[PDB]
Amino acid sequence: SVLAAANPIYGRYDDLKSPGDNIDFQTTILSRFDMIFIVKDDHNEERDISIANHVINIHTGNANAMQNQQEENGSEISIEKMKRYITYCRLKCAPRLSPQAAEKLSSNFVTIRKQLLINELESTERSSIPITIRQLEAIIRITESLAKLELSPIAQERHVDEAIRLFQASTMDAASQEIRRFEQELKRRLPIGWSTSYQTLRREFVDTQLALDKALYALEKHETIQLRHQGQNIYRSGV
Amino acid sequence: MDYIIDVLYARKLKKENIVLWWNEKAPLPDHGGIQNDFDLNTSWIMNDSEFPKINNSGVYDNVVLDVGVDNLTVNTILTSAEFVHDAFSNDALNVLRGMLKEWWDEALKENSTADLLVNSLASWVQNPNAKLFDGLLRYHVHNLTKKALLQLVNEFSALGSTIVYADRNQILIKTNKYSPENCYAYSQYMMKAVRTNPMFSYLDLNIKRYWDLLIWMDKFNFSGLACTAVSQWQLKKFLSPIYQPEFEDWMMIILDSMLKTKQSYLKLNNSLNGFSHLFSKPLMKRVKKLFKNQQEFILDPQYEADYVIPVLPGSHLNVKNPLLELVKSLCHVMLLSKSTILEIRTLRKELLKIFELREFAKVAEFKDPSLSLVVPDFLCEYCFFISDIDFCKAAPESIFSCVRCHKAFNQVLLQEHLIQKLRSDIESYLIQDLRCSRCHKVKRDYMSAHCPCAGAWEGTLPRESIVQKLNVFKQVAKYYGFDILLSCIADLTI
Amino acid sequence: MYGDLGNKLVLEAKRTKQLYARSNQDVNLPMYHEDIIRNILKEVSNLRKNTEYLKEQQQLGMLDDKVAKCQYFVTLLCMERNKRCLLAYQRLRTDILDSMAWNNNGLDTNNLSHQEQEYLKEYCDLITDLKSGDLVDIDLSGSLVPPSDVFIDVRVLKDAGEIQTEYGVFNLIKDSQFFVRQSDVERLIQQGYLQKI
Amino acid sequence: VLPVKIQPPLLRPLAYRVLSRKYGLSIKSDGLSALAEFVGTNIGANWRQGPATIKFLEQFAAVWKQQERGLFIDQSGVKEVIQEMKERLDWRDYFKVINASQQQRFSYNPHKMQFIFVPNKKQNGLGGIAGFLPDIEDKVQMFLTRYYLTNDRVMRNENFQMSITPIKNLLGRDAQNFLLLGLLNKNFKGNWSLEDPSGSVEIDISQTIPTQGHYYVPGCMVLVEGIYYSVGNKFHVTSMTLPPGERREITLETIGNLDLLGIHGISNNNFIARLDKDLKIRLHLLEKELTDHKFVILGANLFLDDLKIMTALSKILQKLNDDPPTLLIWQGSFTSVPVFASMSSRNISSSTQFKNNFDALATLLSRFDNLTENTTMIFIPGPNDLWGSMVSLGASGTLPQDPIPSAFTKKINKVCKNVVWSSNPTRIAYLSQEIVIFRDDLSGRFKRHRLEFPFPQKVQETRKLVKTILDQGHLSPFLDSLRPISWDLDHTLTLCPIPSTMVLCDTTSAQFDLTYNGCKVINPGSFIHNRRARYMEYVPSSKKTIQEEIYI
Amino acid sequence: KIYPKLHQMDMDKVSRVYADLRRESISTGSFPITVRHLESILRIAESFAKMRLSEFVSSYDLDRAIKVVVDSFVDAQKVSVRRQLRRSFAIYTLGH
Ligand SMILES: [Zn+2]
Ligand SMILES: [Zn+2]
Repeated sequence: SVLAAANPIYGRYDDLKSPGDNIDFQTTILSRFDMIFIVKDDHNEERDISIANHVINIHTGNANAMQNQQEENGSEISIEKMKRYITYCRLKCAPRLSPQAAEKLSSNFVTIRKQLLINELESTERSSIPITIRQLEAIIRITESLAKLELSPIAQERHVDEAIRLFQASTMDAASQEIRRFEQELKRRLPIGWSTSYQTLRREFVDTQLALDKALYALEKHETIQLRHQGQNIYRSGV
Repeated sequence: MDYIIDVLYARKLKKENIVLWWNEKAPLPDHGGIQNDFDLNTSWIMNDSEFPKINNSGVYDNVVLDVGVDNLTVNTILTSAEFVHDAFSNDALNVLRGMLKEWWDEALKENSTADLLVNSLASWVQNPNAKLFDGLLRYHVHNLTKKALLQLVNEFSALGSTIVYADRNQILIKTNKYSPENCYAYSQYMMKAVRTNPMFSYLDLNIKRYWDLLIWMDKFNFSGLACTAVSQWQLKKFLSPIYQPEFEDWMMIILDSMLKTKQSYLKLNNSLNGFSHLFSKPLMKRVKKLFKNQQEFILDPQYEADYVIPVLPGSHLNVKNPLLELVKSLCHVMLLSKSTILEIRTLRKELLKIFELREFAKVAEFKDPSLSLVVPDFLCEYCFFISDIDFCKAAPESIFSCVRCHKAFNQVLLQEHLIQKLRSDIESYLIQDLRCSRCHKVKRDYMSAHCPCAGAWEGTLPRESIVQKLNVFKQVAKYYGFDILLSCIADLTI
Repeated sequence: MYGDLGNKLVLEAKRTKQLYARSNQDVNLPMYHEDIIRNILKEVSNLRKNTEYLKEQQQLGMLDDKVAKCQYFVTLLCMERNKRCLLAYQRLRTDILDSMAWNNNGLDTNNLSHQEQEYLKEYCDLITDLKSGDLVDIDLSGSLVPPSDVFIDVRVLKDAGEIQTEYGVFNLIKDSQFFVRQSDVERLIQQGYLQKI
Repeated sequence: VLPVKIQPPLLRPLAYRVLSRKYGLSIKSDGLSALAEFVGTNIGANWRQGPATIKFLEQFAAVWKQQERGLFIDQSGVKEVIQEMKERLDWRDYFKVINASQQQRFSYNPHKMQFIFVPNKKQNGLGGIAGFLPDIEDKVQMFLTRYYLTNDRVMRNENFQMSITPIKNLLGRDAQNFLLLGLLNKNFKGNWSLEDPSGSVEIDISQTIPTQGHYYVPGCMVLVEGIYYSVGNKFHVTSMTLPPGERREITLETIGNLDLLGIHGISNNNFIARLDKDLKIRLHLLEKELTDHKFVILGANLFLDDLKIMTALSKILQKLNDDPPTLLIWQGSFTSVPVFASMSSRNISSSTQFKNNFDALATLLSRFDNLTENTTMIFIPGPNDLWGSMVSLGASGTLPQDPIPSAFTKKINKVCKNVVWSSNPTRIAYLSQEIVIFRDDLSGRFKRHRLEFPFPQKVQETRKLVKTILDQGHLSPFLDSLRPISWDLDHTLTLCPIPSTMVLCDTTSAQFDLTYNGCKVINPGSFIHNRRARYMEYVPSSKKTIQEEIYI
Repeated sequence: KIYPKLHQMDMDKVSRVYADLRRESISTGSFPITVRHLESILRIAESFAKMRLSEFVSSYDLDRAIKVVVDSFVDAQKVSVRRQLRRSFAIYTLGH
């Protein structure tokens, strides 16, 4: 196993810049990682307060007792016992996928491939973070490892759900990252506090055509619009 | 009078060839059968009412104009001006505009009936018993009223002033001026300059008070000199009885010191710089003596009733040291002074040292002792006055009687509005959209187990907030003895 | 092929056998494989439909003295195999349930089939019928380690208050210790309240 | 019996030699004192006087095995043995009403293909306020449970055991025939769509042929055959149908014959109650024995604030006092207007007016003695009743609707010997017949929202209703964005073991008493219609349904 | 010889200092406040207690450490915002 740690180009991730400019690594080496995490300082004040209280509890030496209580409570295990347990799992078990797990994984592969295709069209360039058939095998290995914890001789639907969730939380999240006329049209034609049902906006804009969903993503990130009611109602919530 | 408005509107609607949504049997508009079905837009339209009321807390040595407003709704309907699916029908709106202009002109020509009618319109646009009631019309008028209040604030601020507070009945305005006698001219110029803009042609702009010096954190918690000094504090009500007089005393001392400093600075020529120095050392000596006395007497049956903390509506929190609650309250009021944060902060440090509490200790931080329970848009039919009433932060007299006139509100009407608010919030909980907990996209599908970005779904109204709302409802019901509301609360669990 | 689901089920049988055999306690037996069993029973029903189809077509007569004989014999053997696999699985779980009955219940229920639950009830009723009949002077459900000591020290591992015995009491104070006749406390050692020897 | 001649230190060896030495049950001291005086107060004479002592101790031990009150005796346990000795059929022991909030919640586990019990956390005590509120987790599981029950019911039908492919299996399997099962969405983009736990797909209906005996409203579970086309990511629908309903016996026997009501016993998380076959048969024979029992159903929209209603009703109840019903279902919107927060204090307020109406009604019931002391009253709210009306203003709303509040029941509760103010989807658990009652005016909603496909009347438009409801297996097929459900309580609207009878009350359809899949569904659609009072007499011991009318 | 312990810690003060430093450091070009700076406050307070040969860190050591770190952050800012930021941060540091 290769566990690697790196900073982006420009050191801090530089969010408004393209990922293809922020990421040094070629798509060849990137594809060899089952999970790519892009880690960012969220700067959220509640989180920062929480981290500050935690880190103070580290430096004060409170954490020495806290970890021991957590271990004796059975909510945590030690370095030594975990080391032996990883060895035992690596020597006892090597699970297969059930047929149901196999189908869910296969359909998930075509789903994420479609997402990458449309994103490459929307950004009109090949993505730096890739999704390839090697990355299906990444989700397969993760599924098997998740079953390998409990020494289950087969992986099951639940393990595939967690494997898919982890891949979505890591490699997809790494991959995930004229309209100016249409947005001011929507601002003109939907005043504050009222709702346009989405499909009518789609018909009107088409009747003038993919600029619609870019406009909605921008206006939803801002306070001006709120996608109420299962996304059916475009609500001019803010300015 | 709403019924007379119904028939008289129905005439001009059919005369303009609109299909009429008169409903005899039920409040909801007869749109055909569709009116009987739940709808997320319709339920939002019925459940929603809150003005985005502005409240810029602080200290103000400039004179502050306490501007009353009335005929705001009428002004919006007169001065107002498919793709939009909860906008009221623009044809019917144009009829209501022209008809309201007709009634208003006849009121200007001193038709008592037309005058009474235009006064009563504010009831009819809200009243569900109106034969031509429509939630879309109520909401269209309401959000236009909201936009108009924001534009009125824009107009006053565009004329160089600054808004302390604003709602649908009242605006408090910082003038960038220092003397009331200097400004009895300029204030009338200012208000005229607003009303002469066409957007506000019909407003009852009325300068109800002149504040020489103002301390303000919300309309239930302020003090100031008026042109003479008044003090009112929902803060005070939560201090144990021994300390409520003590709070008022030090508030008068604070006002006195601020005024001495203002007039001193003006004789020498944000003027509040150094006001703490006139009373800080007496206050510390006093607090030390009180702390000694509390150690002597808090446990004593001779005195404990004066240390017992009051149970009250919206009583937010448990508290262990009532003297510390007084000190927290005083320090918070003084920390409103944006000009002078440092001197107050250093004094606050030297006070908390008496308890050996650290300057930033979580216990020493001031959290508001009161939880709001606002019933939006209550109607005083005796004077057609629309007011939000807060059952916790308002005093009891302002709950059981109107503020502008002083007719009493009917008890059962009052309890019914609380039950309507309660059930509206329970429904708003059950009909909420779910939001992704790490990317804030809305849940659009019906059977996903989590968002495609791997984030778990969470409520847009988290369950904890609604538990807290039901808790303040039970508190209000117990305190005022609202038997109907209390039995409704009982029937939820049981 | 028709034997495979039986092989999966008896590999399950072998793994649960090892699970039970590795420890001194009664390990809680794993979940009843309803899904594999239903797949086998549906497979048996299909094999029955094939025998029905063939015994119909022996009226039509195609090479039946050998060919129908062979098709019938093979599908019959597939059904015998599937019966053997099903009965091997069920007999093992029966054996483990009988063991648990004598060890505890004759003195985790979700993992049993309803037939197995009511079977375990009936078998406990049988054990109690034996020790309640003749031979009653021997507690037939008692231990099979020979009595080495008549008096033993026992440390109270969990609290249970004052209880009477044949001619006295024990107050089961937490972390108290008795010196006592083993025959007067054996039930509590089995029930996990007393620790030593 | 003689005076007590016992002391516990003397009875101790015998109590031990039975309970402990035979059965391992432990003699805790307080339970021993209670046991000793129980023995003494039945035997009287001393423990040495013959086998009756050991017989009595054995009877105690056997009853202890019946009550299963643990490894140690106690005074409360001795009291339990005494009560079980007092118990050493009456139909009132089995007839009961189950409100929506009082029903045993069962979640459906798809992997285990069976129900599992969930405690109602109002029981937990921490729910003394806001115990009733659901969790967000209930919302995400709400439609999943409907689908899993529907899918499981589909797989049991003989026609399928081609077979369903979950929607997510389609993706990339271009230009190929498939059978789907799915929730009929309308996507936010506007297109019609199906959804599955695995995913969703947009559909084209422009060439489809539905089967004709059904409605096809949004949110309805529909079996769908079609061709998937990846080029537009469409699914072109050949034909559409509602998944086949399942007869009550078949459902019950294949879920494992659970008691989902407490008609035989209450469940725990460690103990799912079983619908014991012999007791079921005994109750069924008693059910056929009680020829005389009759349930009388009044029509919907019984507005108590109209004198014509009250006059008609006075005449009806005067008939019923001659020969009281077993049971009398009142239902549906007891006021003409919905009762909501008043806008003015001059008139008598809305809530007070509603209270006055139940005062007037209690005045009527006072005159009818036989009725008041021999019936069971059941009240079922409708759209105009009190706390639902507050927020809905008489429209449809949060569906598992609460009973009318106890502040307004009081005079009724005084005059009547038996009353149950019950949820709108209330249930009656009669001897063996589970009987759902529901007051909704469905037929208008179905015809108002039915999918309009491209490409006698009164009988047909009610066959369609009941076939839709029972094939869909669930009283509210509509999306929660068209009829919101309290997420915790959606299990009450599900009908999964199809009820024995259903009073599916509806004011926008004709009266009927249809049967489908053995379920007898009746509708006394409206109390006052065509200048007649209308009410209906369901006869449980024969399942006849004699409609009745009074001219007024 | 000397290894000062943290004790009696003004956890809320250091937490508010770090939270405000993080918030105001969102300015794109500013000195990039990070968790290692939070630990730096503690290292600096320990060094000041070391200068006193004191095996416990007093409030004076921690307050001087906060003053150093906040001044180091404030000093790095452009003149367009430095007065406003110094005024805002003064509550943590000019109390000493
Ligand atoms: Zn008034
Ligand atoms: Zn998300």
